[PDB]
Amino acid sequence: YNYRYRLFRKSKLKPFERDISTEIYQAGNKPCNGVAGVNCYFPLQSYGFRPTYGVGHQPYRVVVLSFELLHAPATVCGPKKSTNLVKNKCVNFNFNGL
Amino acid sequence: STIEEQAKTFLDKFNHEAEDLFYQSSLASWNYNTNITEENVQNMNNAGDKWSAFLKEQSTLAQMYPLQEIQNLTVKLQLQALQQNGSSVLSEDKSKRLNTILNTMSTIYSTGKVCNPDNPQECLLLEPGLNEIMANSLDYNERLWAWESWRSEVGKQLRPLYEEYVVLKNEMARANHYEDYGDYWRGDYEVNGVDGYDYSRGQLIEDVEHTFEEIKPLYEHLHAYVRAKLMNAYPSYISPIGCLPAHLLGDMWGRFWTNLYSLTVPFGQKPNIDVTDAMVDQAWDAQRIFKEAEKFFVSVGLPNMTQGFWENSMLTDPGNVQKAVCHPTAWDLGKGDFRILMCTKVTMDDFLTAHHEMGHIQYDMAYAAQPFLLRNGANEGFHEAVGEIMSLSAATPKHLKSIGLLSPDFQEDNETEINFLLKQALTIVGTLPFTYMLEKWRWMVFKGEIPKDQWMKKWWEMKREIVGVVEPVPHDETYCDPASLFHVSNDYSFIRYYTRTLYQFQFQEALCQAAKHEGPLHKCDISNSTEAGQKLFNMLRLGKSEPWTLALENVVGAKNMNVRPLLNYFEPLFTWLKDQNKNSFVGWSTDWSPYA
Ligand SMILES: *[C@@H]1O[C@H](CO)[C@@H](O[C@@H]2O[C@H](CO)[C@@H](O)[C@H](O)[C@H]2NC(C)=O)[C@H](O)[C@H]1NC(C)=O
Ligand SMILES: *[C@@H]1O[C@H](CO)[C@@H](O)[C@H](O)[C@H]1NC(C)=O
Ligand SMILES: *[C@@H]1O[C@H](CO)[C@@H](O)[C@H](O)[C@H]1NC(C)=O
Repeated sequence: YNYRYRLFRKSKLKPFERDISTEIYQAGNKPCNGVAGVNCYFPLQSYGFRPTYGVGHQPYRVVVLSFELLHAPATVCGPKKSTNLVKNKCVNFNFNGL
Repeated sequence: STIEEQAKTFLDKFNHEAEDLFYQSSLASWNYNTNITEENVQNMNNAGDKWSAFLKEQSTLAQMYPLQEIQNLTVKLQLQALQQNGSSVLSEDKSKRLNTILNTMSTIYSTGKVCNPDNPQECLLLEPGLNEIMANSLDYNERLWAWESWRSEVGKQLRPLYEEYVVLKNEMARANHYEDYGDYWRGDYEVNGVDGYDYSRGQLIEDVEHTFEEIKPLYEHLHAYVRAKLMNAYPSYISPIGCLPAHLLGDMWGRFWTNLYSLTVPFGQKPNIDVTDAMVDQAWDAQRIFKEAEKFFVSVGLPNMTQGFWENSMLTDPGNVQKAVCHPTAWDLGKGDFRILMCTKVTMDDFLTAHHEMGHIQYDMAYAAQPFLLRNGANEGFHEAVGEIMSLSAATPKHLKSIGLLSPDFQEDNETEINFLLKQALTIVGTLPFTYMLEKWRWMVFKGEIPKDQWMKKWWEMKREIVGVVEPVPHDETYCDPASLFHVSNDYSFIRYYTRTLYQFQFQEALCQAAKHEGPLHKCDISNSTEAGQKLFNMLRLGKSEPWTLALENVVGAKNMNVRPLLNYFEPLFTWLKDQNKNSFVGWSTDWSPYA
C-alpha cells in the first residue's frame, strides 16, 4: 500500500503539471471544509498490490524518459559510442566534434 | 453539479474500492477450500464480514442519487444493481432470522442421515465425491425404501423452516416493491431500458410456456420408449399401458437419466465410444488432458490461456486427509488470477467436465473487461450454457480421431451415432421437464398463487402432468420434497438450467451453421472454424453490460426462447425412434392411482 494514485480532480491536469497536495475534493454542491463525507472523497487511493495478481493488474514500473530542449546549452548527451585509436595511418576521425 | 456527474464519481470510487475487498474474500475462500485447517478456516469469517460490511455501507450511502433523472444507461444499471440493497434493506431482526435459517439449512445439508438400528452400518449415500451419482442398484422395494426414508428425513424437518422463509422473503420482496420472491428472481432476466430490445419480467413465464410446447412430442415419445424398454422393474400396480413410478429414474429426484443408460440401450454388441484404453496406454495424465482441452479453444481463435493458471490452480493429489469437495470449481480472483479446483482422474466424466470448466474460465476472462458490477453472465443461465456447448462439441468422433484417442480406421454407422444421440438425450431431454415444473411450482408458491391446500399433491400432479411420472406413495403436507434438493435447500436459482438447456443448442446450431457443416448437427466439430468463435466472442465480451436480448440476437437471429436448434440436433434420434414406437403407443394416464 505504499503506492497511491489520484481518482478525482476538478480539471484535467495540464501537460507535466503536478498536484501533490491532498486537499479534500468537493464533487458535490456544498463545501465540506476538510471533513470526509457525502460527495467529498479523499482524492488519493491505494493499489493494494498482491503477488498473485494477473498480468493485467500486476505492479508495472513505468519510466517516462522525457527530453527537453530550451534556449540553454545541451548539457546532457548520450554519445557513449567510441572506437579504438590507431596512429601512423591516414584515417578519418571525429574527436568530440573535431 | 448535476446528479449524473456525482453518481459517476461515486461509482468510480466504488468500483475501485470493491476490488481489494473482493480479492481478499476470494483469496481467503480459495485458501480455506484448498485444505481445511483452523488457521485458514478462521480467516474466512473476517474476510466475509469485512466484505459484507463494506457492501452494506456503500449500499446505504448510494441512496442520495435518485434514479429518475439518470440518462446514462450504464450508470443507470450500475446504480440499479447497487441500490438493490438486498438483505440490508430491511430491519436487523429479519436479517438475523434469515442468517439463522440459512445456517440451519447448511447444517441440515452437511449433517447426514442414518438408517434404522437394524442396519446402521452404512447410511451415507451422499459421499464427498461423484459417488452420489450411483446410490442404489437395480432394485424395486428397497429403492423406494431409501426414497421414502430420505423424504421423511428432510421434509418433516424442513417444512416449517421453509414456510417461515417463504413468509419473510415475501415480506422482503413486497418491501422492495416486487410482487413476490419470484418477481425478484425474474428481475434478473428483465430489461426495462432500450426500446425494441425491452423485456418485461412478466414475459419470461409465457416465453417458457410457449417454448416448452414445441418439444412435448419429443419428450412424450422418449418417455414412452423408455417405459416400454424397462420391462424388468415393472410397475406392480399399473400395467405398462399406464404411467411409471418416479423413483426408478436414475437419481434420487430424477433430475438426470444417465443411470437408465445401461438398462435401455438396444445395441449392446456395439460398445460405447471409449478412449479409456487409449487414455491409459498412451500415458495420459491431468496435464495432458488440460493441454488437449486448451488446444480446442486455441483452434477456434480464443486467446492462449494466461501463464500461471496451471501454477496457481491445483488439480491432482489432494494428499491431506481432510480432502476438499472434489466437485469442479472455476475461481476468478481480482484480475488475471483465474484458476481451477479439480480432482482429475482418467475417466469419462472428468474428461467431459474439463471442457465445461474451461468454458467457464473462458467466459470469465472474456467478460473480465467490464466494470465490477457488470463482469458476469448476461443471464443466470448463460454461464452454464457457454460451458456445456463447448462441453458438447469436443465429444464428436471426428475430434477424437483428430486427437488420436480413437482408432484411425474406426467407422461410425447408423448403430453407433444413434447410441451417442440416445446417451446425450438422456442427460438433456429428461432434464427440461424437471427444471420447468420445479421453477413453475416455485413461482406459484412464492407469489401465493396456490392456496394453503397441501402443496405436495399439487407438486405431484404437476410433475406427473409435465414429467409424466407418478409418485410411488401418497404424501401429506408434512413433507417438502423440493427442499431436499441442494439448490432449493440453499435457495438458489433454478430456471438457469432450462435457459442453459435451450441456449446451448441455440448457439450450437448457430456456430455450426457458421461452421460450414452439412448433415446432422451432432457430427460437426467447431474446431478450426474461426467465424464461429468470433460470433460467440461477439456475445461473450458484453457480459451484463448490455441487455440479454442484445446478447442473444447478435449471434442467433431470434430474440427469445426459440427451441428449433434442439430439435434440429436431435431429429435423427426422433426419426429412428418413431420406428420403435410404431407399436409402442404414446401417452400417460395422469388419473393413475397407485394406492388403488
Ligand atoms: C454513458 O456513459 C459512458 C461512460 O464513459 C459514455 O462513454 C461510453 O462508454 C461505453 C461503454 O459502455 C463505450 O463503449 C463508449 O465508447 C463510450 N463513449 C464515449 C464517447 O466515451 C457513453 O458515451 C455514455 N452514453 C451512452 C449512450 O452510453
Ligand atoms: C500458448 O502458450 C504456449 C506456452 O506458453 C506456447 O507453446 C504456444 O505456442 C502458445 N500458443 C499461441 C497460439 O500463442
Ligand atoms: C483442425 O486443425 C488441426 C491443426 O493441426 C488439425 O490437426 C485437425 O485435423 C483439424 N481438424 C479438422 C476437423 O479439420
